[PDB]
Amino acid sequence: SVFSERTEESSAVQYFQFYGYLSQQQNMMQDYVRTGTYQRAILQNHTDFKDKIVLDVGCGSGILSFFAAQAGARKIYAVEASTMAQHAEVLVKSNNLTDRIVVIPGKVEEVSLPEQVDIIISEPMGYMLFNERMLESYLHAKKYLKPSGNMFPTIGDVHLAPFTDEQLYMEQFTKANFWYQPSFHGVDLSALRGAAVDEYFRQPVVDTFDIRILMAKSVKYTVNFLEAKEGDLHRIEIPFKFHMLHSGLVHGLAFWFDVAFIGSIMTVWLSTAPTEPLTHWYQVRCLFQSPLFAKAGDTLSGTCLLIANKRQSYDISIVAQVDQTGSKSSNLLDLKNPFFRY
Amino acid sequence: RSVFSERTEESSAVQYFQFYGYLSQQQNMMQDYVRTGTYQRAILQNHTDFKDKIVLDVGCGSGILSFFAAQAGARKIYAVEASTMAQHAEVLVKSNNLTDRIVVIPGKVEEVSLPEQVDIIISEPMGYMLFNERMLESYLHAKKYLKPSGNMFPTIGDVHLAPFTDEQLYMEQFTKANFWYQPSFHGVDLSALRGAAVDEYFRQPVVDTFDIRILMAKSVKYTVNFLEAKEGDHRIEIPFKFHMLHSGLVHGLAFWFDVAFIGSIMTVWLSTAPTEPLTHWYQVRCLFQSPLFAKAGDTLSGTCLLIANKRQSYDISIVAQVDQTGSKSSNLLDLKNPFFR
Amino acid sequence: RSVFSERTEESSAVQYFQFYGYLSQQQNMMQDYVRTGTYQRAILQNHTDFKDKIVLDVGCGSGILSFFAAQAGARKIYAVEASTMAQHAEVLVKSNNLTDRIVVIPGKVEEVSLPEQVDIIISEPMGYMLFNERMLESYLHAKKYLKPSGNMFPTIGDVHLAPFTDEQLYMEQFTKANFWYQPSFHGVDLSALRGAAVDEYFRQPVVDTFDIRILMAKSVKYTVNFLEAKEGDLHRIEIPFKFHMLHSGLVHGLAFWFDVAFIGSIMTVWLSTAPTEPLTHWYQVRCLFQSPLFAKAGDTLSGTCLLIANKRQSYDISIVAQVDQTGSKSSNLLDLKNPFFRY
Amino acid sequence: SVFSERTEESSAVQYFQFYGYLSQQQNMMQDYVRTGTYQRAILQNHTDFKDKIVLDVGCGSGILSFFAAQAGARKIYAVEASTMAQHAEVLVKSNNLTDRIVVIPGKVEEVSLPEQVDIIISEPMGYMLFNERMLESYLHAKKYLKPSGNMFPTIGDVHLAPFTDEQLYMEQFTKANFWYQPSFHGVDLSALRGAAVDEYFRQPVVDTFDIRILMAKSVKYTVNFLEAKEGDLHRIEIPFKFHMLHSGLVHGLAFWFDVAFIGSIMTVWLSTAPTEPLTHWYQVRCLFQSPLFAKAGDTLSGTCLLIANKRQSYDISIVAQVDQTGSKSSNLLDLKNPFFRYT
Ligand SMILES: Nc1nc(=O)n(CCOc2ccc(Br)cc2)cc1CNCC[C@H]1O[C@@H](n2cnc3c(N)ncnc32)[C@H](O)[C@@H]1O
Ligand SMILES: Nc1nc(=O)n(CCOc2ccc(Br)cc2)cc1CNCC[C@H]1O[C@@H](n2cnc3c(N)ncnc32)[C@H](O)[C@@H]1O
Ligand SMILES: Nc1ncnc2c1ncn2[C@@H]1O[C@H](CSCC[C@H](N)C(=O)O)[C@@H](O)[C@H]1O
Ligand SMILES: Nc1ncnc2c1ncn2[C@@H]1O[C@H](CSCC[C@H](N)C(=O)O)[C@@H](O)[C@H]1O
Repeated sequence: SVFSERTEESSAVQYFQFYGYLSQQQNMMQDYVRTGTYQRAILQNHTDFKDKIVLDVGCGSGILSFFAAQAGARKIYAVEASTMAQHAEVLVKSNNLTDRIVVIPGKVEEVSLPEQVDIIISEPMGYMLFNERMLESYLHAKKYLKPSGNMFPTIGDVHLAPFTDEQLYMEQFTKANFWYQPSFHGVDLSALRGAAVDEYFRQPVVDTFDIRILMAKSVKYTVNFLEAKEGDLHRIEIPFKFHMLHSGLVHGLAFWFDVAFIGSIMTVWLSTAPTEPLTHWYQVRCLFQSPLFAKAGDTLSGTCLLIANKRQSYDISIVAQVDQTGSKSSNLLDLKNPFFRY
Repeated sequence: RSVFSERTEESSAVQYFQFYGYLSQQQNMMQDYVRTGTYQRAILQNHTDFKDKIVLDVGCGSGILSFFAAQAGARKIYAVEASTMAQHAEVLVKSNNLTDRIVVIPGKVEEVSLPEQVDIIISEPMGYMLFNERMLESYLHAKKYLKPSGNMFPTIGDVHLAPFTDEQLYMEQFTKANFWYQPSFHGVDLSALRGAAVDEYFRQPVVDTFDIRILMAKSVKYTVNFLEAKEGDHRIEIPFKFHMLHSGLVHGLAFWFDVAFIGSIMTVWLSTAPTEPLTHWYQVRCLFQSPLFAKAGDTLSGTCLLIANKRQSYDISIVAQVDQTGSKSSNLLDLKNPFFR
Repeated sequence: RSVFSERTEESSAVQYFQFYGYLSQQQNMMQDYVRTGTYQRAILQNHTDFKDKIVLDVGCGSGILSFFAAQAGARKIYAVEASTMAQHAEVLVKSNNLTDRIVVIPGKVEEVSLPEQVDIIISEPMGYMLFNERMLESYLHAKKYLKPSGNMFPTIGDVHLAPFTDEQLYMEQFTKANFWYQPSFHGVDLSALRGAAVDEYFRQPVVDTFDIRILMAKSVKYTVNFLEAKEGDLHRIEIPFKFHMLHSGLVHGLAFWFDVAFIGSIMTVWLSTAPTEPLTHWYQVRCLFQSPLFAKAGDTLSGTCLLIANKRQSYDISIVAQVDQTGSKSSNLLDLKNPFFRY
Repeated sequence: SVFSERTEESSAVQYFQFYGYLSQQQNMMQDYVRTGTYQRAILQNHTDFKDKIVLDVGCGSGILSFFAAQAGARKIYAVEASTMAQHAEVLVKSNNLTDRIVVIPGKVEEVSLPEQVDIIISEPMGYMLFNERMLESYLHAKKYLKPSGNMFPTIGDVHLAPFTDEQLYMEQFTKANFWYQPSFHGVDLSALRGAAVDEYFRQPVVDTFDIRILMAKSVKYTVNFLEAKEGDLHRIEIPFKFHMLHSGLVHGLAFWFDVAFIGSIMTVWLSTAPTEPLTHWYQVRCLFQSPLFAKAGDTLSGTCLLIANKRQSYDISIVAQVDQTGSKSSNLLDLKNPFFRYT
């Protein structure tokens, strides 16, 4: 299938084992902002669901399918690849909705769906929006979408901003300097210090932070799910030019994302920005290998290049320079193995 | 085709050896001062067991235990490591000018060739509850390289079990499961999934420490002798009979382990008991879905059954009974999915 | 047949009036100084509503409220009491030299024959949650004896309800029911009865007091005007509510208290059982949800508290509450006759 | 029926409503001395149950019937008059025992059994053994017992002993002296002080105590449940002659009870004595109206007369005198309404 061709089997085994736990579904469901916003986006746009045919890509426990049912959908196809599909079926029966929701166990790239649908709903966002590569599954499902059907969410915006965090940068060396000693129980460890530094700097940091560390207005990269093809997500080239609002040392780039549900009645936004209540996506920070000094009014330009890999994630190549001075740095990070600092 | 790959799902082995490829994770184990200092003491204080000997280090990681064997006078040390950490170990061997004593051998101990038989095997193969990760079986397998009267460091392993009371922990886990009792979560009746949620949460062994006053009986001991055991020794049946010292609710069983290095100069013990300074193994508690009441003087009897699985862990079955009343508790746990409290 | 007997199971009534025959229970009410001092102040400070008037005391107990009416100058006081406490009231009337003014009439107010119409009725008919015991219906029934110009002391009653958070109370009740989850109690599997046990323990309203900081929204008020209400008005009591949540968290149930006002010609005097006021022997009352509701500050919590009178001198309570922003609902049935006295 | 003729309807309704609560069944089941001793008595005498026919009088949740099944019984008829019969039936089904336990809802005086039984099991003991009058239902059930059938429990012993407790005695007057004041909010309450004293003294005290308050060795009255008839329990006369071990003031008589399960293999005892761990029966104390001084070596002689009443309890009359001086005291008590003093 399309999925097997792009995914290492060992990655997929761990991935769907993770989503097979009720405790993991619960942690998503108890994200009030996440769950409440999906509900309002569906219910408040009821004319997008009443008497419609719906596809739910990666339905988990089924919660979003039940919302589409609350909004009056005539028939909902709920596709789920993990063993959570058996629990969703239990809930469809116990909620007396077997006439309106059919759970289809399997990957959306592999199952057979009988008819075209009016609207696709899904929650395919990962860290920095793109982690997990589920957005490609969501776009792949548009083979089942009628012309002039809709997508919920309709667009995804990933945001990037430069930050200063002296304590985060210095902490990498505090940890790595464990190895910089001549007699750890009699052993000189210091030949491994550089390798330890490199290992730490390749990890994106998942945690949150005070918005006062941000040094410029973010730059936005928009994916329009109604128009994009899954091939568009294999190599994501994000140019940036930041107009610095504050003077100081820039230690890296911070990432968050928004999605918008563009319905016939209204548009509803779900934001994971650090100005908004915290979600289970937190935010993501990638360090430069060396800080760059920038003055307020300088411009910080470069590119963030996301290169998809077969571990359902991306290699992150960042390059940046202060235009008015020529100072430049870079880094290359492995998004599959972030450091959870929160 | 090897013993390892026959008993191990590929996906599990990938994550396992990737985890141990991180320098940060070697640092974490190395900074366990009780663990690292105790291993050094067991080896240096039994220096006569290493002096001019041939050594095998099973799963050497950064190489730290091989360096201890070199300090103790070993003539040659084969340091076997299957993760990419083997490359970092070789860097340290060169930088410490021990290329004449420590020889790194990349690969699984079930698959590599050694030039000669060895006088003693060293390893740190203990996981949570002693047996997690199934590395003890690699340690035992390595005895194919051991001369007839060779030694093993560690030599024996003791698992300890004991009933405990802890209402707070019980209700902390019940409360999480109660989420799946709601008849109307955003309008959706979840309650049909409530038994499946209880089952899932209570299958998680709880890893953390606790005050010793929560133990309701003296612990029962189960001993594995690494000089004698075979790696097939896969299905572990631990019977127990506790003489209760206090009355109250028995919420589950607590587990810890000790290993002893039985050297020619002295026996050195590394203990993870709750009476001892904390280690990165902490302790493990397996909860009952429903607590049993017993009084002082009663006997609590049963069996802890550990079945090894292909994910490098164990399926745990605990059945316990208050002999005086016939009150019985039967519980299942997945040592692969612990809850780190 | 009497109106009382037609609405009351004999077994309930026998136990009810036996309870009130004990001097120790009269002492308990009398030693509630907020209650007794507030009644005395309502009567004496509105003495012109009693001077040279004819008074009916409904359910007089030991007679204390009739003595207050006599202190305020009432010409004649008919003190009606159905328990055996009536005989002790007669003793106090004689020993306080008030035989010319206080006339004990033993029996139910629905069944006695009163000698004449009265200017004012006094009573203490409030139970837990105001409505327990159904004695408000006897109070209203007694208006058959009230002159057109007449007054009622108390004159109105306000019931207050508000959402609360209290995980400890919830866990306490849930832990008791968990006994019936056991798969092997002395070798017996009890767990088929777990749902029945939860239902039973959560049917009990909790009578005790609490810190006002557990309250998550301003209370909603429901008023009964004793001058205007008819007996039959209290057979079905429907209290709608819409709360504006002031705090985020779990709503474990609704809290209840009540105030009564004595609206006299000189002043209005209030007796409050609110948790902001000194404790009384009515305490406060909390009805738990089997399933707590999560709400955010600014959300609305809406629904209905419905009280249906029953033949055991109490009410079957149904509470349905819903968080409007999410459609999360909780439905609960409670048996007001049999509370859990937690204090 | 025999039951309805001896029981006021109102008492019966309240009584079986009480036992219809799972929480009350849980209270009894959690009494570990009670429940464990019954289980030991049945299981350790397994030859009295193996392949036998059993009747469980007042089975409640069914717990004792499950113990009989554990001991090998072929058939158990489990009779229960409260709505708890519905819950027991649920447990019989969920424990896969419908082929061996037959729940029969109703009063044992009124249901029909399809055959005679080898052994009757029951827990009919109330406060100081006799409260609730359920021993009569247990004895009534012998109409279903085969000749040389057995009873578990087989005998019951009530123990009586004189006690000294100055603080318990004085406490009655502290409470009653609430009424001895001339102006409680303007009212002279004093005329009711005597009636308040009398009311307190009529209540047996349920709580526990230190065994050193006991002034003489106990006297024992035995009911043999194999031989006794219902009528024997309507008038229970217990004479006593205490030989005083300590000098001091005797303030009343203390009561407790033991039962014995006299099986083919061994006899097992369940004791509620103050020398044994506490049960939910505690102990019971009946004050004298006036204390009696006795010296060590004196004799305290008298009678405790228990008269059954139609509220499922007893009127207690106690008369006692110190033989060497003639000093005499008495008291009349209502066992139905004890004072629960325990904390
Ligand atoms: N809601 C969330 N909560 C979170 O915590 N995160 C962060 C998780 O970050 C991780 C990082 C590394 C690893 Br490794 C694992 C997680 C992300 C989301 C959004 N994702 C919704 C997932 C549902 O979609 C299903 N699903 C996926 N692909 C499918 C397909 N092709 N066909 C069919 N069903 C498919 C999958 O089984 C699950 O039910
Ligand atoms: N003041 C209070 N303080 C409290 O704490 N509570 C808590 C109640 O707790 C209870 C516990 C168990 C049971 Br069961 C019942 C209640 C309640 C009240 C209000 N109750 C005053 C009743 C007086 O009025 C009499 N009475 C009633 N109906 C009559 C009629 N129809 N005709 C004539 N006399 C009638 C009744 O005999 C008694 O003297
Ligand atoms: N079958 C096997 N063959 C070779 N190495 C193995 C193995 N199974 C596990 N290992 C390795 O054994 C190590 C266990 S951690 C112990 C590290 C080191 N000996 C120290 O004390 O610091 C890991 O590095 C893991 O990669
Ligand atoms: N005449 C009668 N007929 C049937 N049941 C009766 C009865 N009189 C009392 N009972 C019942 O007897 C029980 C006594 S309590 C004992 C309950 C249970 N056998 C146990 O040991 O735990 C109550 O449940 C009560 O409802």
